Amino acid sequence: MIKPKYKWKLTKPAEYISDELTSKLKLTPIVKKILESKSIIDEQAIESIISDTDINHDALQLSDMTKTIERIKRAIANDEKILVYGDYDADGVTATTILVITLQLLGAQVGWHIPNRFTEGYGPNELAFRNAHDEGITLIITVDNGIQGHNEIKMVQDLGVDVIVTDHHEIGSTLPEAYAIVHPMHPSFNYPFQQLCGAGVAYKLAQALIENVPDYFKALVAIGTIADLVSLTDENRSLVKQGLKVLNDQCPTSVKALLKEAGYNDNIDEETIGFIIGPRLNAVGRLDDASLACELLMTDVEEEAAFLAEQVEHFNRERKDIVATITEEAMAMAETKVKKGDLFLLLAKENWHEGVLGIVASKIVETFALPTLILNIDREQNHAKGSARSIDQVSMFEILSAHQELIAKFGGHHMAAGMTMDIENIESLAEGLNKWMKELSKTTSLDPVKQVDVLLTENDITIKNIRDMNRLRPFGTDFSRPIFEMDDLSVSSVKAIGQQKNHLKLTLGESNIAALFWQNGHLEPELQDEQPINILGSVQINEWNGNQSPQIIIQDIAMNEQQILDYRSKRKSLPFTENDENIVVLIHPKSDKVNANEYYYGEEIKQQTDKVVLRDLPTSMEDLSNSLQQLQFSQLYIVLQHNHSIYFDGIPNMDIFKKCYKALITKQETNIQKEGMLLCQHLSVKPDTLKFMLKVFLDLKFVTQEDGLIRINQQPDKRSIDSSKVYQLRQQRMDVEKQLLYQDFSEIKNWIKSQL
Ligand SMILES: [Mg+2]
Repeated sequence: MIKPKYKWKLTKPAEYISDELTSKLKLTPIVKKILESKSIIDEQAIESIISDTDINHDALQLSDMTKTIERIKRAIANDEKILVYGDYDADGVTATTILVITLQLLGAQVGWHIPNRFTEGYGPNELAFRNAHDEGITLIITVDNGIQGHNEIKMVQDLGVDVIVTDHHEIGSTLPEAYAIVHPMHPSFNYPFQQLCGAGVAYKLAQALIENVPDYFKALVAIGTIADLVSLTDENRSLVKQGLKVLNDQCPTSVKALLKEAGYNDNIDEETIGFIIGPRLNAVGRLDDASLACELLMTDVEEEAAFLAEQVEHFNRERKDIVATITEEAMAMAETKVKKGDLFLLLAKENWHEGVLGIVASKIVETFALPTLILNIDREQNHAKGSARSIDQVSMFEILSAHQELIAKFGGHHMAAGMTMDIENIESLAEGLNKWMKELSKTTSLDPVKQVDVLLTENDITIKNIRDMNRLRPFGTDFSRPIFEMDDLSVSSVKAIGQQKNHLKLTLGESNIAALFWQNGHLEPELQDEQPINILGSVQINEWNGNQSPQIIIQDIAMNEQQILDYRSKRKSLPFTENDENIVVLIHPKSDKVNANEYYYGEEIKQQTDKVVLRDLPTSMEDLSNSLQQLQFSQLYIVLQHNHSIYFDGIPNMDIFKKCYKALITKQETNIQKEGMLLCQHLSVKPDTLKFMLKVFLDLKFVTQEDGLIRINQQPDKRSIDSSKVYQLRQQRMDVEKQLLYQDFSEIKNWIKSQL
């Protein structure tokens, strides 16, 4: 049986869209299912998402905005020399182009410099700032950098060179000493949308310096806003619909040349900006510097754009190869560590190119679902510089700050970070992170999760229904791309495609829906036999010879078969060791939790629960329901260890309880050792059941006891009619014995198939 890699959380929309609006707004079932799983139901929201009125807030409401506008205007008037300081991100290259063109249109002596990731690193560098002063630069406008360059800015500011900081990266407790700081998230000011990218901040500064901005600027903001992965809500959303509009209607010279090098000519949307255009502009600044990418974006002559688009695409080539090699070596090292049981993948080797290390780390976290540090051992500089990527259950900042004594310089956040340390401290640091992770392994679950937006049926996979979903685009952060679940799907056709037969081609269901699972062509032999499979994935339209067809890109795959096995008398024959980790053991309080697998009923196990063993008899059917209603398994093992039974002993009727109280009221104080047998006689009950009755009377505090001597509390609180917690426990215990221990497995299966 194929095992799911993730653990699937399907959103069950509590609210649904009116069947009137569904019709008033021509909402096909797929767009309707997506909207509802984002809970966007009211007419405003739906219109907001489908509408195109642009989102535009006075850029004058930005931090130090007017203060800045005039500082730039004056420099152009006094023939001052300008320098735009930028970054090698696609946001920084797109932001530089916008500002340089804006200043060129204002007739300014503008020049630009992008720091080298290796020779200079990110942000202001003393040498460059001094060099600019030496070149007569009087004003430096930074883009996607500066908010954390206090020292460098002050030095040059004291040299007489004003610095205007424009950034969107998290601000610190201290703001650098500079003429002006334009930041959407600045303490002293409040701007409607605070999730703008560097290009977005530049667009607003431009819209303020020049009233009407060239349309190229909108496309450039779109490229950077989708690459910096900023929130795709409010403003960012409109600029992308506009910038995606521009790239199709009036495609720029610079960008055209690029996609001609990739060989891409189909309609352009956010994924093109994500997977195709974005990653090419970064390649240059990850191997060589990105001035080329800026020069490509700045050029509108087909001849040079084409010559320059060649030099970029060459770098995209090499990044694929350099990443491919580093990963081959690192995937080999990671397999050993995880096989030895590491929980933090700290991989450190030599000749590892640093410009691609963050990339290599993302492939490692996706393949292993573990937080990873990827380091290059530079023995020519006795430093280990590298990158880190995280999982949600772990903050990369915290765990490094707790181990910061072994680290020389480390900066980043919860999901990612950059570090420089000593080659001799790596082996010491790995154990520390592993210790921190193996302690969190208790308080926290580390198994990968996937959020499922919609449960789609074969009757929704229509070309019309799938393109109408191209109406909710653009998709991205804060408006994530939908993930669909499809169950009870037959594996009609199965094939292994690719030179190395690594991709899997499949036909699904009775309607034979084409599906592809990349890098999983090794599962063909298992899916050859006709078998029903549940699937998670995205829906798109593949077009061949003018014929459009629905296609599903699978992300995860599970076998629909749910197996329930009777070991109700074969406990010692379980096919696994109690300490197997992959197996979850559902137990009840009477036993002490010895292993982490042992989780009590009702308690929320969050470890992947593909193989679940019901070791102890549930205290209640609903407690099992709770511990079952959270179950995603392929094989359930029902052992149900119990030491005694109550099925035949029975619960005394309520007429007998009063006939016990009768004896108690007659003497007030009684000793059960001498009076119990006579007591049990007139009650026509047994010794064990008398304890139960006295134990409910003591629970209801109707009586008190001391060394066998039972005493009456006279008038007690009228808590209930013998409806005590102890009385209830018995009711539930007899309930579980009748349905689970002393019933037929067939009907037990027909109940476990009722819950889940
Ligand atoms: Mg940025």
